[PDB]
Amino acid sequence: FVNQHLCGSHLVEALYLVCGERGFFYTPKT
Amino acid sequence: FVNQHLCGSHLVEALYLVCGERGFFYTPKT
Amino acid sequence: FVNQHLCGSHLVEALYLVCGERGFFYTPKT
Amino acid sequence: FVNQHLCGSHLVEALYLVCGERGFFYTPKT
Amino acid sequence: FVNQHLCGSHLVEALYLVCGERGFFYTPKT
Amino acid sequence: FVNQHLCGSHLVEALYLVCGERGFFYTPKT
Amino acid sequence: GIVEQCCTSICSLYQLENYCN
Amino acid sequence: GIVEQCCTSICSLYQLENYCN
Amino acid sequence: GIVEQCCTSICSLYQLENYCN
Amino acid sequence: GIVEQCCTSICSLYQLENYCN
Amino acid sequence: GIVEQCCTSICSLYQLENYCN
Amino acid sequence: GIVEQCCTSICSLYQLENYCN
Repeated sequence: FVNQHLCGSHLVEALYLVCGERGFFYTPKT
Repeated sequence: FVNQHLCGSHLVEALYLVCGERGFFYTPKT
Repeated sequence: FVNQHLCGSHLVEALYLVCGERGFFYTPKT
Repeated sequence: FVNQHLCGSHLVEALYLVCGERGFFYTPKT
Repeated sequence: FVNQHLCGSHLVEALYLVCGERGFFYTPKT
Repeated sequence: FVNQHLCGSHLVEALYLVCGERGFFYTPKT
Repeated sequence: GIVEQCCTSICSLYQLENYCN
Repeated sequence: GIVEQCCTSICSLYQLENYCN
Repeated sequence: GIVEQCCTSICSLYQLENYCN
Repeated sequence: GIVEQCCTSICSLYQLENYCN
Repeated sequence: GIVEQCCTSICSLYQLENYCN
Repeated sequence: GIVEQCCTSICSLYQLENYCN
């Protein structure tokens, strides 16, 4: 259960990296 | 100019930490 | 066993974030 | 001024890495 | 001077993310 | 399977920290 | 949705774009 | 907006909530 | 103590304060 | 070389590939 | 090789040197 | 103290030990 709140921290690093300047909506509350 | 794309990576860590389960929209393209 | 030495790296990010300027003692040797 | 609250996040990564299992007191309020 | 040893930590995150499974040689000693 | 692509991000932090200025080759494709 | 999908087997670059803004 | 505001002097917990979803 | 407690189900903000200095 | 090049204005995805293995 | 070895029980400082450049 | 000292020119491994517990 902690993996989500922890790995999600790295998912965003790749998200705004792929998006570059574009933004992204991150919603972990699946 | 790199500080934004780098520090922004830590801003999200606090964002989804404060939001807990809630999500958040991160848009660095100010 | 690696999760501790790895997730603990993110626990501190929230710790000094919640503490703001205050400090905090982190002891993983439980 | 943001560098402290941001780079300090990586200082702890090396601290508990060098300490291994030992703990460490992190006080950014210099 | 600290920015290099600190931002370089995020450069690798994108490197092995773009490489996916491929590896990469990181040499900060420019 | 995600642990590798995620924990590997912290392994590099310690690698270039121990190496200091020296570089290091990181190949997750074992 | 996005976490359970990328925190299970890593999403691909083209998959992450769907969440881009 | 949010980056230039928090990457300059660190935003406060109550300030980060405004961006929460 | 603090790791096994927060690295199992995530500690709450009020729980992290107990470890603050 | 790679740090001074990407830690100054962020390298592009195609630029990071040159360092891939 | 290096990931499966350090992401299983944490490698020691002397073990990480073998991968240094 | 420790931040201004290591966030200015990076502290050495032996310097970080002084802060170890």
